[PDB]
Amino acid sequence: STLYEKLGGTTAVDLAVDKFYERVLQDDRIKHFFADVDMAKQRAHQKAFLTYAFGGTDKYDGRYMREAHKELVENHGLNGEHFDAVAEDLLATLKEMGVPEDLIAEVAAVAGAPAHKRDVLNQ
Ligand code: HEM
Repeated sequence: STLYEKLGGTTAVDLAVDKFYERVLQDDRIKHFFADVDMAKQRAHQKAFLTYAFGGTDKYDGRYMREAHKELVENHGLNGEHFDAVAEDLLATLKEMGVPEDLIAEVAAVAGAPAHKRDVLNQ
């Protein structure tokens, strides 16, 4: 079974992403990164992306992480502390949802992988 399946499939990822962005938009460390972002589109992209990242689909139909975040890094100071806040807010959300700690560990490994971090941060 994939991580996506184990989490609860579409409805779990849908709820997690909704809740995650509710948390992010109240998080003073990072909320301003989203000030000019269409959140309906963002929510849809993230549901699709995490579905992919959790093994629910073979491909992500949207931008690569590096291009997606380039303008934040170059113009808005996006750094490692912001990255950790995002990972932390994602894990807090799953925890709140009652996700078992072994699956939170699996998500931690995806969100913290260098192939993710280096591209997001354009490092
Ligand atoms: C790392 C945990 C991480 C993931 C995963 C992620 C996902 C993601 C997606 C799927 C998009 C949309 C891509 C598309 O257009 O197809 C996207 C875009 C934005 N992100 Fe992100 N993102 C991750 C990391 C971070 C971090 C650390 C921040 C800032 C605190 C951040 C923020 C944003 C913003 C803002 C956008 C929209 C950019 C824009 O078009 O204005 N992400 N992210």
